Amino acid sequence: NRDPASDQMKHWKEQRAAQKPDVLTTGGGNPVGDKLNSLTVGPRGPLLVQDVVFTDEMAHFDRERIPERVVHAKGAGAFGYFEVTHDITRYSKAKVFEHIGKRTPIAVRFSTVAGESGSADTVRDPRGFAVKFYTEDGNWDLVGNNTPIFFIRDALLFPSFIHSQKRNPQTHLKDPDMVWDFWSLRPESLHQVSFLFSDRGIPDGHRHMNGYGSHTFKLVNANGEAVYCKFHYKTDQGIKNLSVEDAARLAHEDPDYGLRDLFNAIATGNYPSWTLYIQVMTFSEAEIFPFNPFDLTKVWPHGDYPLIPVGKLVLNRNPVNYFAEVEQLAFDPSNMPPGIEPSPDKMLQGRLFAYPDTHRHRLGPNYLQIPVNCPYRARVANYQRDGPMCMMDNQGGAPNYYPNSFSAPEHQPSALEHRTHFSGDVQRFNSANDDNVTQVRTFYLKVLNEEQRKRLCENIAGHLKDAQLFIQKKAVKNFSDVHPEYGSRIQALLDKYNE
Amino acid sequence: NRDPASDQMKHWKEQRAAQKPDVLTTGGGNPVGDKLNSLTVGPRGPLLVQDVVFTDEMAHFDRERIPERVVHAKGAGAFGYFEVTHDITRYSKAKVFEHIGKRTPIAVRFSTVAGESGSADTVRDPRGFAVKFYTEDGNWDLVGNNTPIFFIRDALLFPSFIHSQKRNPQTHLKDPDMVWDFWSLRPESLHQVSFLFSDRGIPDGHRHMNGYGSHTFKLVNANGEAVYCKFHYKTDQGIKNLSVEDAARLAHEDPDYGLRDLFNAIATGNYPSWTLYIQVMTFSEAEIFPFNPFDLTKVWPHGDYPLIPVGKLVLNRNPVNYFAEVEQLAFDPSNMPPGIEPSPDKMLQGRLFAYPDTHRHRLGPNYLQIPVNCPYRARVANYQRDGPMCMMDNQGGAPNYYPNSFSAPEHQPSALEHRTHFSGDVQRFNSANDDNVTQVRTFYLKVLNEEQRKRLCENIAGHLKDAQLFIQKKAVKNFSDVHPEYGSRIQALLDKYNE
Amino acid sequence: NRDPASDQMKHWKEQRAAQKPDVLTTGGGNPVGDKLNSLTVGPRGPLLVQDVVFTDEMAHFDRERIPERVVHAKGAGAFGYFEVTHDITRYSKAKVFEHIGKRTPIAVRFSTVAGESGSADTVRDPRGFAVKFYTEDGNWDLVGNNTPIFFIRDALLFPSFIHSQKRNPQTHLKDPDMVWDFWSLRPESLHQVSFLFSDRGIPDGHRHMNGYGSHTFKLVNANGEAVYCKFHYKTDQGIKNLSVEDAARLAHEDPDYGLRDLFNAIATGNYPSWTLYIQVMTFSEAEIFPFNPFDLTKVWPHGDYPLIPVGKLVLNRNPVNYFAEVEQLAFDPSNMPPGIEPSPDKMLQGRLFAYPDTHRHRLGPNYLQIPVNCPYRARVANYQRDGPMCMMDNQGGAPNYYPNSFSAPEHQPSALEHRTHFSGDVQRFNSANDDNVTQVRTFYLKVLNEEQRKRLCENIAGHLKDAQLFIQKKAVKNFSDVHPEYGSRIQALLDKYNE
Amino acid sequence: NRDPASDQMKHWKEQRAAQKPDVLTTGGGNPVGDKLNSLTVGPRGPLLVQDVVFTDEMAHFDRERIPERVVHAKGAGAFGYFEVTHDITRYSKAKVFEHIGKRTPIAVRFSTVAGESGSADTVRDPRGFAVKFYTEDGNWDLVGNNTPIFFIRDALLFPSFIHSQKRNPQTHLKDPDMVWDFWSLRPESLHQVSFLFSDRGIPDGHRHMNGYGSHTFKLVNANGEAVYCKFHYKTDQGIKNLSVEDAARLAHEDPDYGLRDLFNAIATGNYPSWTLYIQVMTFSEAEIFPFNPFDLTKVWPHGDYPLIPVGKLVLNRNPVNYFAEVEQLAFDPSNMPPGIEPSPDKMLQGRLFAYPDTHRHRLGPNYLQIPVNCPYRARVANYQRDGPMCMMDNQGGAPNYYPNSFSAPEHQPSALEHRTHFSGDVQRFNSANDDNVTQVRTFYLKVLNEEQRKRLCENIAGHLKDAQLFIQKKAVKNFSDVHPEYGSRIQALLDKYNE
Ligand code: HEM
Ligand SMILES: [N]
Ligand SMILES: [N]
Ligand SMILES: [N]
Ligand SMILES: [N]
Repeated sequence: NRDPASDQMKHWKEQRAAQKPDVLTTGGGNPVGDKLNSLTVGPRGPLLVQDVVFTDEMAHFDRERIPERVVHAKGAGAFGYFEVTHDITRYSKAKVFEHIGKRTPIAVRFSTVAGESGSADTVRDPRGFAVKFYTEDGNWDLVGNNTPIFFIRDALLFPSFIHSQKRNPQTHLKDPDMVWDFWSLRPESLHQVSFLFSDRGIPDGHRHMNGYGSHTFKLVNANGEAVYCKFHYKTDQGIKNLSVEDAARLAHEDPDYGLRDLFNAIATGNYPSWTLYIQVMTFSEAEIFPFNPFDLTKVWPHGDYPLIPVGKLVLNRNPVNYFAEVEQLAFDPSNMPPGIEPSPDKMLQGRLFAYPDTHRHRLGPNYLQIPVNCPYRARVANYQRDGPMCMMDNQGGAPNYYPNSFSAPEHQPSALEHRTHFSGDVQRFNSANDDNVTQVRTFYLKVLNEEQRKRLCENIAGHLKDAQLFIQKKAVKNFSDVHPEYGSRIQALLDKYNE
Repeated sequence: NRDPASDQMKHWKEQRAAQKPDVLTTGGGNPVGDKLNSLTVGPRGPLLVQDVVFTDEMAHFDRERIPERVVHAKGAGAFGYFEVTHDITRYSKAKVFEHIGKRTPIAVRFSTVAGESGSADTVRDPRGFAVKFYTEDGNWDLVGNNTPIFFIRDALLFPSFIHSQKRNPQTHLKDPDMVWDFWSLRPESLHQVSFLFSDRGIPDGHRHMNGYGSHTFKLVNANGEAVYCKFHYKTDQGIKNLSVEDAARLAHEDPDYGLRDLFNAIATGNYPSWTLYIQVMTFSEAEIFPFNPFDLTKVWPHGDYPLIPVGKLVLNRNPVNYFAEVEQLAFDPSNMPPGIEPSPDKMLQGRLFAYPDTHRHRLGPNYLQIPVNCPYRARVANYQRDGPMCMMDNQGGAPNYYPNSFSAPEHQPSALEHRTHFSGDVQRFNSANDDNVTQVRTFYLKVLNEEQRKRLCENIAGHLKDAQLFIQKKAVKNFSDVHPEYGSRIQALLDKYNE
Repeated sequence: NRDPASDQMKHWKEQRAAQKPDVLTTGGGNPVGDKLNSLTVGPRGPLLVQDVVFTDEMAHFDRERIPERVVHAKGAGAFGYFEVTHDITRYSKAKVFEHIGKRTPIAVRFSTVAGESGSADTVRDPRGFAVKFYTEDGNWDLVGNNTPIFFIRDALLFPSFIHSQKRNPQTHLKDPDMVWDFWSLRPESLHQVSFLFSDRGIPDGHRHMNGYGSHTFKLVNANGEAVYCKFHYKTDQGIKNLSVEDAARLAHEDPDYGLRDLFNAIATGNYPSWTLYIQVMTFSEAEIFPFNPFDLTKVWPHGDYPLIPVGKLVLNRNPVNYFAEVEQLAFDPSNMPPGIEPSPDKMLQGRLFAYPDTHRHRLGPNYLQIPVNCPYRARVANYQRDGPMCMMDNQGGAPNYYPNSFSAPEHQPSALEHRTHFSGDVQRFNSANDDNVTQVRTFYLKVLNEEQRKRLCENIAGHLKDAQLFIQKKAVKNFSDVHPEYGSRIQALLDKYNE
Repeated sequence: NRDPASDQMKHWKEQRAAQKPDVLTTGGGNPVGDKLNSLTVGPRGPLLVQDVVFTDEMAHFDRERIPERVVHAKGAGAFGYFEVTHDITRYSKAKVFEHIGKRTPIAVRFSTVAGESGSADTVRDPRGFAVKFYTEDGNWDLVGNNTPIFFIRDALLFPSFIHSQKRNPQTHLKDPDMVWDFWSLRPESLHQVSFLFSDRGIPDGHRHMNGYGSHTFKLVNANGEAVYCKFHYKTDQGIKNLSVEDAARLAHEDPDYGLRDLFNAIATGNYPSWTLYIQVMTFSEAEIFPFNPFDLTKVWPHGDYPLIPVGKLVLNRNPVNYFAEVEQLAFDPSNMPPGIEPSPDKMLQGRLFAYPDTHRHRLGPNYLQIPVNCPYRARVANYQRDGPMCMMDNQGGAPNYYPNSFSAPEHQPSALEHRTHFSGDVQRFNSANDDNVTQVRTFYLKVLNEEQRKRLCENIAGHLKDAQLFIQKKAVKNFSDVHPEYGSRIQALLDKYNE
């Protein structure tokens, strides 16, 4: 016997023992007589249109693929539950946090970022760590990453950043010039770049990394009082990373290392868990925070904003069919129940639009009707109707316009969003110069130790060496701005590489 | 009180009784605080991206429409059952005919042909009468019309015929030149044209017309013996047509006369029914039939092939949501259970491909998963997987390749198709000159009487008069070939029209 | 002969002259031997998969349809130019107004609102009048209607309104209860409802109605100074409407009356034209305006805001292929060149999102690449790439990320939007009670005379009579609020109808 | 100065002289003022819907992806020409072979089979080698592989085979049980499996492998005489393969080795070329051939059917934009011009349907209108119209029905297909046992030498060892059926592996 993953079919057959195999049918339910030989006129004659068994099956095979995610295409999923362990109702009225011990089903998908569906798991890249909470007040999607920060602070640079990280438009090859030209021209990326090229750049699977909402969010309590927060979910199995050489080897020996590791852990009862925490910042504190508290390239120092325990995230169930339950999973940051709201973070603001938008394209207009995406713990009732692939009863014969005098769904004022006051000129404010080095300097000098600082520079140099000289110069210049020793170490390695 | 249809919302509300209205939510299940006022900065300020209630609802509104059927776009639907009244098991082993008293759920859609979704019901045009039988051996779709024949006998002319019956590619207007240039060039259309311009061209709603499979099909019994057949389902409400005047009036007074009539009939308990019969022709008789027995422009004389009773079709349930149960309804002639097979009819052969093909486009790759199209009386099990908008569990973790040693679905020999022999060259055999007038003459002289022929010619002339003279000449010539008087009577009317 | 539209093919044929017919080919360009007879084994044998001429043609026929517009599905289009006649550069720097005599090609689509693609042209309903200006600074889409106002003032009520104006979700029938329950519950609709049921409710074709931008927009001059404006394009052919009796007759006699009328006018050289004017309101006046100047249910009194001439719109070219040039036409209000910007109008704000969004669904992600939608008078250069049905060269091998050090496209600071200041809480401000009767009373008393008021009430009562009594009561109450006589006259008619 | 691929942007930059970069615009051609900062209310305020620069760009980014090819997803493309070097007009009248020296432009795509878009190039797998010839008689797509044979001989097993070669439906991992259970149950796969696991399984890039049409095709000359044939295009660069070790290293060192290799070869003027040959078998010989001449698992012995020189295939132009010219490339085996036709090969017959079918899905209904797929050397003229994303003029106002009296396109009888006679019952004839070992034995003992036989078995055992013992057993029995020593050697290796 081998690992559970390897024995998937062996186990399927066993848990069905004795049962006679089902009758093979066409999509329309018609039994098939012989699905191994085509219908022709004579043994060596032409294929007939009358062979509807062939066409029915072949037409579906021809339509199996859907567009992969534009970003985070390579991933793994699992299911489990969220359990409240601490009371934070003084900050949020969200039903999901209602009482200690309360359980809410969750769906989770882990992923890399730049690689396509056939890429390797063990490569340097941030890691997606999305969590869907099926709450009574609808779904709450906490679409986080394995890092508290990100490369940029304005959504307008996101398509460009992603493009720079992917393939050259003409050669279809990874392009270090594209990667470093963008990063060198946008130094705000220094913080996450430093994290990315540190040991945390290649987690040992998905179970040995933390998750973060990254963005500053807003929590509102029953009294209508609001505070800003940060979500953190630390791994209970400990942080563990793969060395550059081990990652390269696994890259070809098992491009699906993360998928396999997660499935086997769950299959053997070694359920991975994370502890969910929040950092809280009052509106007054946000007004005096040393940096823009809504700047995604900044963290909230733990010393000034301690982590507050909330609950546990446990994954105890593997997908039964990957395509249906994982490939089709759709997380929308805009999916927020009462008690949880967005902050002015320019990046988060852009995401409120982007995810539902790309989902309507990738999956379809009615993607929220796909089982794994349906808020099955809530009661969906509204005035939306039709659309392609309309499932269920499409809300039957219920009045389809609001307001109406026929007892159809009514809005609930208690669900009204928290009112914040805003004043200012409507314009495109430049945020390109919002302190790009201070916290980066702290990370390099205080967070990292000597051994990791060494690896960090070697990691950066090893990749940056392939960019043109003028690009290497600008990049080094930015690293020197963070700390002269930082840029100096990289330059020395670069000089050597440039042989 | 008014008609049941008019009180649709009134009844829905009364049905709700004192039950409190559901909470209005977003597609993601999040309760909505105020869905009547957008989120802005100040009462006269800009709209915020942060208003995800607006975007969620509007995005779905923006995607409500799907392509209408390329033909038969305007229609009505209802549900009910099929009941076997006689034993025809000597001809077919199909489970749907298994035993007297046997009940099978059915779905039916009635429709016109050329008009778009907003067109009128009471216009001259054939009428679609498609019946979906949800059997244990999968769905059987008998996609019939209100006529036993059709305008052409080879599928390659179908797109052109439909094009000629629709809008001019430049002006987007109905075009008499297109309609009659095609018909005058393809005389095989004389039989159905004669039927179309007779009183039968405009039935009084959908309950007062017959249904026909039109094509010759093949039935196979338990002993493997086969016979060719024709399906006929006659209205138990009696044939009833609308005069040209009444139809024209209803066209603007009630473009949805057929829809309203059917819904009210069922709503008031006046369930419409049809008696299903079959005509049987042995392979020996097919060999000596005076015409090509598989020629869609020919009927099988009842005197030689009597109608044999089989059962009854009853519609006793209105759809609850039109879009979900009717607009998304998909009938595939290729959906035939064991015991029912296609004949060599070139037209039928072509339809075997066209319907599932257009359905994958109009509805989606997984259209057979839409509730109303699912063969819910059968167990769908096969090696097909994925595709956009994949519902249910996508057959879970079952082995997805055949053959396999893991107990997955197996084909069933008993479901093998009947063996028919064919010999000949592979070529495009011309059928354009396959007797286009004989049966038309019988129809004109025997089936119709004097007053009916008079109206027939008046109806033809009234439309043909708008076509160019050279087209009128050729058209009249064809009618003259059927019978000198047929043509002369039309020419006289034409001369009058052309002043 | 007959009208030019009827002779479309005749002319095409004559245009062909002595030229011989081209060779008929498959979509792949392969010459076809016989496209009138299918490939079979023997004259009465099975159809072969090998008949790829059949499949190629049928598969395309099966995919001819695309979803119709969610609203304004029934329409007609034409092309021509816009010519500046007056200098308004003091208000707007838009290149399209650059200098007197300057011409800019335009595309226009006229339409009804509620009816589907097969509905009749001459029915009571607003009329769409969209104009696309192909300017050097990109396309400017002025998506107007034949009315200066609308039924609602917040986009959140739009989907509901449209739903109430269309078919009952269960019966698929027009529903007076839906129509009037909505209007009676939303009194802000009184203004446009009065206009709709007035004689203007049914224009005589598209050439005899005015066009309006409806919304308040913003104009910005070269000095960066801004003013608010309203766009008005009055018909030079003069206002002309159809009586209720004539409209009903044309509804069945010629449902495409509007299409035909326009095509023939242009085909005979009787090019229809409109004079473009604008009303200008300074920001100072906007703050003093007695009503919300951004309220779509309000007009700007001509006495206080005189119509200022700008130019002329001329339609002198019919479409060659309707589907390609008209059905695929896409107008996005968000398509505004420098010099023209939106106002805070809550309705306009919503439209900024809805159109490009619905277009990505109805047509496709790359719909701006469809010839008629391409901004061919400008140079499209950006960092957008790929997507389905990607035409041209997809911008070749140009750097696809911004910023970059490789000379790819750069933004132009001069195109920056005008900066306005806004202050206030972020909330859903209720606008349901923003004076719903004042201007409606002036319309009823001044704009209309006695005979018109007579018809207005007859048309209203003629439709409202079919709604339930409790709905009739609410509606009348609203009319009475406008003017006691308005309501009492309708009630008198209703009492008679409810005979 | 690096390799040409790496300097793609550097070169794009310098080829624009000192030209001012283009103005960055929206998709609608509107100039952008600042595409680096979003529009908000105040420096730290919410994002506005009014920022249509953001939405336009983000919405397109959200739709960049299209489904990857269901198979052969990972590939590289290039363009060039085909030049006739010898006269084979006595066999085929195809215009592409008209006269010595005649050049026809071609498009080519190379690929692996099982791996997704992000997979590695240097892995064991067949190699796709599709060639599109843009001839005057339309496009001719010779969709070949780097092997003259395939694993199966009936299209009904194709979806299953591909499924077995891809990922487990539950774990999403490669599955050796799936791979070998299928192959062991279907020994017809022995021939191609032997080739696949030989050194030819991992070619050194795309330039060092042969191309094959694989299937038996039919050629028809000017006199209507027909012969069967096989296409062979041998590499002029010579056969060269990568060792298992090197391929593994490259798998992670450069997942895009094939892409880069081909691009640089062409960029440096080292244009790769292939010599096209054909084998000819008369209809008489096909009747006596010891195997089914249309059996895809069989080759035609060169000794009895020598290679006949035809012309040269040369690739001398790289794609400018990969997505537009390569990812969107569509090859349809059914695209055959007069002079070239299919044979009864059950696999080929199935492919006649599948490719256009999947293309309508993957790309869109009008995928033949995408530039790279358009038969631009031909004149497309037919009665096909509309469909989503309809480009050009949709054939303008030309009559859209056939036949017609208005001079629209007409079929050309000279393009009629060659007539073959067939006699037989319409049945599903078994081909599972059509000699699965004979040619495999000659390959093993005669085609390979001792050294490569050693490698063959090691490669097989190295993969087979991970499957369950019962599967290994069955697979070994099949190899033993080929030759006792074939199975013996593999079994010895398996024993060593299974400890
Ligand atoms: C918040 C309110 C509104 C929303 C959300 C909205 C939404 C829509 C949508 C989704 C379409 C279909 C577009 C297509 O498929 O091409 C449409 C069409 C149209 N709308 Fe609106 N609309 C609104 C208000 C109005 C108003 C006030 C006007 C006029 C000033 C207007 C004029 C039109 C016209 C003329 C068309 C048809 C354009 C064409 O001919 O292609 N709409 N609208
Ligand atoms: N992302
Ligand atoms: N049809
Ligand atoms: N609209
Ligand atoms: N393939």
